[PDB]
Formats: sequence, structure tokens, C-alpha cells
Amino acid sequence: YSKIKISGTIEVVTGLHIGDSPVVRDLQTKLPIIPGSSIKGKMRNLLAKHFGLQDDERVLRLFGSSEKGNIQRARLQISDAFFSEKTKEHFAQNDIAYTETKFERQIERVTRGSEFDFVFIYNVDEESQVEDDFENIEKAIHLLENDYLGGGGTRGNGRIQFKDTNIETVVGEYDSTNLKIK
Ligand SMILES: [Ca+2]
Ligand SMILES: [Ca+2]
Ligand SMILES: [Sm+3]
Ligand SMILES: [Sm+3]
Ligand SMILES: [Sm+3]
Ligand SMILES: [Sm+3]
Ligand SMILES: [Sm+3]
Ligand SMILES: [Sm+3]
Repeated sequence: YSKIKISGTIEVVTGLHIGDSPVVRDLQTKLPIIPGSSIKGKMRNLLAKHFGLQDDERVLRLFGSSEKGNIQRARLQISDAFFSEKTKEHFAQNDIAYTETKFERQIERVTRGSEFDFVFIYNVDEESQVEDDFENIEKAIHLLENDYLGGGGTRGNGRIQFKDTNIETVVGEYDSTNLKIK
């Protein structure tokens, strides 16, 4: 019943729109946010499509499902990803813009170079499957990085990168030191 914490940074590589059309924002700070659901759903679709080369246990067990029939609980809890303090300070001091509005309709985007702190929590529901689940999480990441988040994907927008990923057992004594994403 251990929990493993995956934390790191999501960096924007090309303008990010998650919804004339403003980007979604934290109510508390009015700063852009990447919702966990955005991340969850995109990683699920992508990893499903990957394996599909009728659901797959491996996708189900990490992400769960809201769909008919399913009872399987998600091992992987995905937080909202928040505008990093490092980003706020740097952009403030150097008069850098963290959003910009362009014509396609009028579209707000999070600027290249903005970074968000992210956090996944992994529940060890079945000790024998941790290694495989962690390979699959990694694969999901890589697929998201060779794809896109939110809108404007096909015109090259919404490219993000994961980096500085730290793995740590925050509940229980499960030995997670061998685990690595990248
Ligand atoms: Ca570690
Ligand atoms: Ca610990
Ligand atoms: Sm389905
Ligand atoms: Sm095996
Ligand atoms: Sm590996
Ligand atoms: Sm990459
Ligand atoms: Sm991809
Ligand atoms: Sm990376």
C-alpha cells in the first residue's frame, strides 16, 4: 500500500492553449494552469492508441476509466500543474510575457519557456507490476512529448517537455530507488 511520488517540470516548447478563447487559469492566483485531466486524458488516449497497434489492462490500471463496465481504479493520480515560482520570478525581472494572443478567431497561448511544476502520485496496488507500470508511464510521457497538448496541435502548437523528474516513496517502504523516467 505504498505511494510513489513523481514530480518535475513541464516546459512549454510552442504556445499552449487549454480552454474569445482564453487559457484555463487557477482561480486563486489567476495564473495559467495545466489541469491534471488535460494531462491524464491525453496520456491515456496516446498510450491506448500505442498498444492498439475492448480495453487494455495496462492503460486501465494506470489511468482508470469513466466508461461503461469499468471497475478498475487508477493507480496514477495526476495533479494540476502550476505556474512555477522560478518562472514567475524570471519572467517578472526580464519583462517577458507568459501569455500572448494571436489570430487563428482570437487565441490566447502560454508562451514558450513557461514552466509548470507537476506531480503524479502512484499507488502500489500490486507490487509485481511497478516496473512495468513505470515503463508504461515513461512511454505515455514520450508519446505526449512527440505529440501535443490542448489545441492547435496540427499547426505545431502545444508542444511540451517533461524534465527534472524525481521519484520518491512518500508513503510506505517500497524501494523506488531503481525507478527512472527518461
Ligand atoms: Ca528516487
Ligand atoms: Ca518515504
Ligand atoms: Sm474504450
Ligand atoms: Sm516483465
Ligand atoms: Sm526504461
Ligand atoms: Sm523528448
Ligand atoms: Sm507522440
Ligand atoms: Sm524529457
